Amino acid sequence: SQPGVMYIARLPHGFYEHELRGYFSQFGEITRLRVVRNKKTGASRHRAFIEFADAEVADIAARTMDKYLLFGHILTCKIVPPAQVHPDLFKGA
Amino acid sequence: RKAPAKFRPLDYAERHGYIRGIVKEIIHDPGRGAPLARVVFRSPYKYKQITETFIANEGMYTGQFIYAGKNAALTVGNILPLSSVPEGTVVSNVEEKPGDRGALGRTSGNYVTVVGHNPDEGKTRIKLPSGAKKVVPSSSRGMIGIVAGGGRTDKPLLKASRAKHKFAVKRNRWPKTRGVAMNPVDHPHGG
Amino acid sequence: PKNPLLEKRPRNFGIGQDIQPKRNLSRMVKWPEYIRLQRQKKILRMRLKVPPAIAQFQYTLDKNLAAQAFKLLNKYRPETKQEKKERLLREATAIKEGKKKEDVSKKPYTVKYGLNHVVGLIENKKASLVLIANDVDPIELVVFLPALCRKMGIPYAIIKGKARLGTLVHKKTAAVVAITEVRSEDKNELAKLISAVKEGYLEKVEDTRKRWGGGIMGFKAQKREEKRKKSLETA
Amino acid sequence: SKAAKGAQAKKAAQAALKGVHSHKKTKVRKSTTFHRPKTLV
Amino acid sequence: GALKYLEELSKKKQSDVVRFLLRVRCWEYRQLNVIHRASRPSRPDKARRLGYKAKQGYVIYRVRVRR
RNA sequence: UUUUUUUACUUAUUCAAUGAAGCGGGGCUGGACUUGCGUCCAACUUCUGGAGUUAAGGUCC
Repeated sequence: SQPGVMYIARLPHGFYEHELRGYFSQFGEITRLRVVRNKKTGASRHRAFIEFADAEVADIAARTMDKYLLFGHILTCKIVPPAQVHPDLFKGA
Repeated sequence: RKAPAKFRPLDYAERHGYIRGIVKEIIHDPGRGAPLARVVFRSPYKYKQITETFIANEGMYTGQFIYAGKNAALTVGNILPLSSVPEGTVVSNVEEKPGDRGALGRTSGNYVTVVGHNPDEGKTRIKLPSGAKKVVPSSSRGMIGIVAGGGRTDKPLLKASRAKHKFAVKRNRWPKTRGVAMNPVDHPHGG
Repeated sequence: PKNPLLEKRPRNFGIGQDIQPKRNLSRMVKWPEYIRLQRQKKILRMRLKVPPAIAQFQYTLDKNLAAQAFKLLNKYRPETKQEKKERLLREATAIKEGKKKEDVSKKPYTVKYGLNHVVGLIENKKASLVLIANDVDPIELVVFLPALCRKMGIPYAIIKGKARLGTLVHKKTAAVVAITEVRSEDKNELAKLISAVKEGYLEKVEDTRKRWGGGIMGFKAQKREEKRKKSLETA
Repeated sequence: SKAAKGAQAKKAAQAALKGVHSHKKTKVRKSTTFHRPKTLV
Repeated sequence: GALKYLEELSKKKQSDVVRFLLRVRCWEYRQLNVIHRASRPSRPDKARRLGYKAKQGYVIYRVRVRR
């Protein structure tokens, strides 16, 4: 029904678009995904937004991977409200 | 005496369907006024046959098939739970609780009358040979009919020897000396 | 082509027809008394109400954080018997050549263990991280220790396996282990592990550790209660 | 279905937080009788 | 050490934690034999102050008597 | 917050049975009522003093 948007930060180096899609496709269907990157160098800014088809699946994944210690990084996984999700958040995804 | 007169243990076959047994012998039990019937059933879990010992109802005979279980027919010698019998049916060897293998109405000529049912809370009102009214669980089993050997006490014993032969195999106290025939040290009625 | 002399002889396993086949009767096995006792002990501990100081031990580190803690603590295992013999031989040669044993031996960094020793370190506020086994019998040996760590401001975590801590400390069983200080190349890893414990265990169990445990019903009791409440709702 | 999607999410969370060894092997016992095992003498 | 804490906790026999532990241990010891061997003392501070040591040659036997 | 009443539960305790054998909740099939699909209730052997036990068989290797 209602789609879910999860903001994930503290991304370790190597944990990028394909890795994120493959990992969270185990939790549920991913409709959109975008990793924030610098246009001058192409390097990742260690944050990303994942837009799941199902809000309960997004919520379960966020509580699962919140504060996860991965390669020296304690991952941040939060669910953004539909009121505070930006209309142009997934341009270029 | 060889074996006690008890029903089969309440198992899956008696709880959900019926099991057939064959009456092989009707024998005299020393000390008991009622004859006993040896009935052979099949074991549902193994090849070996199981022999039981019931109190023989009047009309039962050697070579007769009896049926024990929930779905058994309303016929003399058949063992049914009291929930499966209509009101006014007389039964014998009635269990006070399901699985005690028979406690009520066991002597010769005696029976228990099924007075009524309470299906909402699962009970059965019965009338005992003493005239008392009792409430028992409806899954307690009973053999349809009257215990054989009735009218035993109608005949006078007529002889001290016959009373002695009655009680010597029964281990009751015989002869009986009166209390007033005793000394004051022996009985409160003594003297 | 199959042999026409082959025949099928199906068995009807209804009531009063054939001998019943050999089934799995494992639910109804007459168990030995020690097995029955341990199973009913676990069941009774679930059925009764557990006070919070005991029920807090049901909340434990997850697989990833436990693996990271063990990955750090496996570098600081205590000195073995052969290693101690070699070190004592080197120190004996140093004394023979006329040098102090501190001139040949370096200050050691190991995982601290032993319940009295760890409690003393926590009271002296020297411990940086405390790991407490979840299965200590008697439970009174560790039932005060989370509260002691909270009073002294020590990061603690409940972890699965006193045998697992014993593998760290070369023992069969350790009730509690502590990290006081590590080497400079592992200071960052220790700080990251401490922050990971603080953010992923303690903040999550902050509210659940104050609740009562147990009080769960058996399967048939739950089904009877469900039938009762649907009967009451229908009526 | 929504129940299937939720079950998939719960299974993924369980695998992430506890591992994949979720099942145990249990002996089938044809009898209700337990015997003392035969050990070396 | 921890045994001071165990002493002060064992003084509080009417508290919830000690009361629950006493209840479950009473059930377990009632299901066990009248005389049986304890693998370890269930009150280590009490056993230690009465003289028990974790050395080969010290054993603990649990017993119940009718009162 | 405590004290009475009655009024349910089960985990202490108590009784009984069994070779601790089929308990409880679902699924499949049929029958009923219902609502227009939830309950409850049934699966299996009754002319005969025979016999019933070492899985037949199907399907992947």
